[PDB]
Amino acid sequence: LHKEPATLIKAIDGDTIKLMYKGQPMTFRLLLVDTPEFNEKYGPEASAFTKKMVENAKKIEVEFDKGQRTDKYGRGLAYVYADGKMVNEALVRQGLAKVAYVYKGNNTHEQLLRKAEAQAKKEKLNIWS
Ligand SMILES: Cc1cn([C@H]2C[C@H](OP(=O)(O)O)[C@@H](COP(=O)(O)O)O2)c(=O)[nH]c1=O
Ligand SMILES: [Ca+2]
Repeated sequence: LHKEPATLIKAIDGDTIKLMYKGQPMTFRLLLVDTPEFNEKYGPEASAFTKKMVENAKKIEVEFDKGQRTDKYGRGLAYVYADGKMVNEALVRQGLAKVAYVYKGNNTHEQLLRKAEAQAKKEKLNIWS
């Protein structure tokens, strides 16, 4: 897989971000994770975590997987990086997202994220507390 450039348009919530990609505004949904909705427990914390991570970043990138690049809502499906750190993994490591929505053929980073989730669970962080 390979990283491509994007720029932040607006934080939305823990697992969706509005980015400009190839010059076009798009909502991206983070592959292989599920944050709580803003109205659920840890929802506000997830949103703030993602927001901080993408607003502080000098460089945003998106990485598509091998399979579908947009979902049925027209959201881009990618791993999103902030100054080289994957947001998807960072949410999971902090106990602010569960590994989820693992579809065959868009699951390149599945085991990386499951290792993060195991460590968040051992530490009893956030969702796992
Ligand atoms: C993460 C992801 C979500 N989706 C769809 C499945 C779910 O459909 P439903 O809307 O029918 O529940 C929805 C979950 O996204 P949200 O967690 O953003 O609601 O997005 C995909 O199709 N592919 C994906 O890779
Ligand atoms: Ca969600």
